[PDB]
Amino acid sequence: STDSIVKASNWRLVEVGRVVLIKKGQSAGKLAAIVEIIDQKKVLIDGPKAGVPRQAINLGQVVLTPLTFALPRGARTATVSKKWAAAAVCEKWAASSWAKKIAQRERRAALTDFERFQVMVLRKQKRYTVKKALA
Amino acid sequence: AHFKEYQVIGRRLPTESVPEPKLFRMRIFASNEVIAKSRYWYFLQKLHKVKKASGEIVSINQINEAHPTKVKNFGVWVRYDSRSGTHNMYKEIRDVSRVAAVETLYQDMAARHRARFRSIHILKVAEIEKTADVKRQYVKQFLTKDLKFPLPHRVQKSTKTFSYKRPSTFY
Amino acid sequence: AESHRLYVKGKHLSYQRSKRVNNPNVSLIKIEGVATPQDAQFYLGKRIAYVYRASKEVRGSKIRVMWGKVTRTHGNSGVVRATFRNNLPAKTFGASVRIFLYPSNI
Amino acid sequence: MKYIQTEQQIEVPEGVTVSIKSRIVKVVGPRGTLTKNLKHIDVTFTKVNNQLIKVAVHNGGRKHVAALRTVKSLVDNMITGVTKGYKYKMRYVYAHFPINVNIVEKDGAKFIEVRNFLGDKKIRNVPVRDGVTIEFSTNVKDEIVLSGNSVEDVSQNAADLQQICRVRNKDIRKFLDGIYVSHKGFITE
Amino acid sequence: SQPVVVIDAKDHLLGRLASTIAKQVLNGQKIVVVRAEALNISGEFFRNKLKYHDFLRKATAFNKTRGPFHFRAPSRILYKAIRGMVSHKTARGKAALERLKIFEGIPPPYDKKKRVVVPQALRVLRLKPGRKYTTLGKLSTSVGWKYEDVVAKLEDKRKVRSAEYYAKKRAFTKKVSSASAAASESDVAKQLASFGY
RNA sequence: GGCCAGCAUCAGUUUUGGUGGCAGGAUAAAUCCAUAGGAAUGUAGCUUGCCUCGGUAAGUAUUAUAGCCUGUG
RNA sequence: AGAACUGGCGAUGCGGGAUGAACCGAACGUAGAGUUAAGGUGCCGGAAUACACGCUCAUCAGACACCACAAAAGGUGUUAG
RNA sequence: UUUGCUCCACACAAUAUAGAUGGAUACGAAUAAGGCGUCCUUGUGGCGUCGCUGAACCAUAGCAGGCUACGAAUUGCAAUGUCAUUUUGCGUGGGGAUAAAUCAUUUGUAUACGACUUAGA
Repeated sequence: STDSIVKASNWRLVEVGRVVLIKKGQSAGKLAAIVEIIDQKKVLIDGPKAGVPRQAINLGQVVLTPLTFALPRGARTATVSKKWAAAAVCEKWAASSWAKKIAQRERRAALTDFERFQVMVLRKQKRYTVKKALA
Repeated sequence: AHFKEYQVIGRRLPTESVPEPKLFRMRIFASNEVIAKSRYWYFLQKLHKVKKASGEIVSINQINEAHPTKVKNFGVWVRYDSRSGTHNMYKEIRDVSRVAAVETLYQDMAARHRARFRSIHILKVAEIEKTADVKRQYVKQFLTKDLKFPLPHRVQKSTKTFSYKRPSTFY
Repeated sequence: AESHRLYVKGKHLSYQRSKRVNNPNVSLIKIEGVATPQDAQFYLGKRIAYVYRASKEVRGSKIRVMWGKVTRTHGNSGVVRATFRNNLPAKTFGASVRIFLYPSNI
Repeated sequence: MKYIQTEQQIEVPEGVTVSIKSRIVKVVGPRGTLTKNLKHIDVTFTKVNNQLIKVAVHNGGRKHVAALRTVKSLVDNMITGVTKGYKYKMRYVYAHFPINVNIVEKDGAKFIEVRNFLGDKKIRNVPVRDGVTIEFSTNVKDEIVLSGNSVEDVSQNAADLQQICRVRNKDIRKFLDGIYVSHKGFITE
Repeated sequence: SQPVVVIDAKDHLLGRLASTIAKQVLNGQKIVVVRAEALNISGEFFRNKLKYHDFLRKATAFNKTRGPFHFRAPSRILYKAIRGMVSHKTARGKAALERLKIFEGIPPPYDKKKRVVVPQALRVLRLKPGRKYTTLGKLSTSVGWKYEDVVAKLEDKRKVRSAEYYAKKRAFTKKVSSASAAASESDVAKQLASFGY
């Protein structure tokens, strides 16, 4: 019959191969990947290319990104690096709107007064065109 | 606490009648050498005729884990004293290290039985090798194939007290 | 053009105190944006002014100033301590002082 | 122990459409439609086929996974109601005084009225629910037939009769009168 | 940082909001809680009603016009909760509570203004999903507040008049976004994006 | 000529950060590298009802078109 | 009601226990800076709506020992064994 | 007896601040769900996109901020280096408005006294 409309939610579910973003710790902001599952609350991760060590971390210090890839349960560091390089994760991440906003925050924080002034004069010119255009 | 594992060798003090007595060994969980050496003389003084004064400690060595980046199923045989009577228990844990399994065993024991460190004796810790001797469901439910699950209700932390948009719990 | 200021606004919360006892020699300042003792360590030594009004014009002004400085931090949420020449009057609990940047280390 | 995943399956028949959004279920079928608001239970419905629907609960505790099967049974009743209907049969029983039963339409909604309940003079009136269709037997004369889609209303309007036609300040071992449910079937089957 | 702070009290927890307030309004912020009838409080309705009845039980025997004045409205319930967190028997506390204004519904001066949210008091974040909570409107109406059916007739009106404003502003927003997107490729903007902007 | 401030260089008491070198441990353990053995939450591959190039399944198979574990060094 | 040992109050303020002659910490010249005790850090109230593993939903929950009350007997209510 | 009163314009004089000196920047409902854009067979629709903090958005250069459309130095190495915001009085000039209450007397639907209720050119 007519398609039974059923929608509730589609999650970033935790599983092997999932990429995570660490938000608190020595390795915050640096990416990693889940290898296997310790328990309901915590997991272990390994980010070799990002410089992360093989850890065992709670799920409060991480964030589950959408992107993911496929690797076997319990994989080792050299295997993880291989599969990461294969699936090209650090380019699929940088292309997101999330990562663009992160880099934007970092840039905006790393700015100096001269550049802050440059931005003011660059925005004056921009809204000048926009406000000549929208009337 | 932040536990550690120690290897304590001890020796009743030598005499002319027996100037090479028997070395007894214990593999103890504790936060530091001091209380490790205290617990050694607590357990040895339950089994053999010796004390700190009538004995000495030969070697005390930290045991680090061989494969701390490996998930393991630690079976644990323990005994604890309750308010009325003394009992034994077996519990399985799924942590990567012996010491971490102990750290989370003391905790959930104190939760579910209100038993303190001063009541518990850890008899045996065994890394189970195969996924067929596990008998506890709260472990077996993580030994499934293609295990995946979500975290439905997310709560973002806040450094500011006033926020100008209702939050979303979507993950 | 609309802004001319070179200070950071903060609030005079209270005096240093125990429970049931206070030390008016020392006052507590909440600075804006600060949330930790680290990142408040920047504001140490910085001068503070409480600017108020009075009806008797002295030296050609109705506004009057009480100066002081920031001495050290407070526990885990970006509060600091201050010590003025003449301690503050306790009706300023919840009043805006202004922290300058005059002794600088940038 | 908090579980990981606990699921149930629901077999949707043909010609029955199950529109779900924000736990507001809406089942449409040949007989009618039925809506339900399950916004007090934390549950995920996910469709796999037009032929069946999966419902799921995570992290459990023998409370959520207890209410999950309840939700399953509710939806199954909702689906069999719009197809096979529900048909309740309630029989009269009197020792001496015949229970004169009739239907009426007061200023407001329709009501069902009964008289001579043990030689009384009180006129016991009950409001028919908004969904039921209530009729009297024809192969026999001492039977009332409730019918509808919502069993949750049909059985309730049945129980209202059995509650108002109760015996008071007498012994119930002896005094057996009123209206009593005999059968709880479906319309077609 | 704002001079005045307007707080939507919908899906907020009572004490967890009132502590935040009672500190901010003592530190010197003028705070305006609004839409207090939709506040929430943990625990079940019958439980909260029992507690309110235990509060009503307490009245000065020899003259009950001296004692605990049992205010039945939600604004005044929250005021009680805050006043218990404040030293109202002093000038500090009195001045502080003069910096507060609580309302049921959203009146004119605060309907055309921006409302904020305290996240360390929100039910959806603090409470476990599945726990029972309680609504202050239903509670007050159960204990003798006679103006629930009025703020409702006013809030839907406010909402209609607000949704039309949004319906206009959304079209203006898409027009401005389509006018500004025609300059994003320009050297004035790809020179800004080198600075994050 | 003195009183009130500011700065610098110093002294005493103290607090808070950044950072370098060296030693010890199972001369850390691990990771990583080579090798032997083995297994399954069983990978290619092989018999497999159709069906998406063996999708499915239940058997086979111990690295093969994924990998893992243990030990040794 | 009557004794033993030590400690204290009485003769003794101070921080804490909301309050208290006796409890905990600690014994006092006048002041400054620093650090701590016992106790505490949602707000009143100076200080983390800090971190972590778990239990509990109570139609008179529970919450700083002395302390200001609670038993026997029961509950497939739940958790673990 | 416009000697008096009211509001407006400014010349201001005085007093007090529970304390801004860039902006209080507007949908609603759900959170085991939503927003935004678009297409249509306008539905609890299809597709796409977003969130993971407002760390945003807007405004923002110019003698405390100018003349045209040159000057700012010697406040001399820092000392609020004043513009806010109500109230009040006075004067200038522009209009506008022309009363009640209480006591005393009286009533008794009232009453310890006050008070209440009534009547009186």
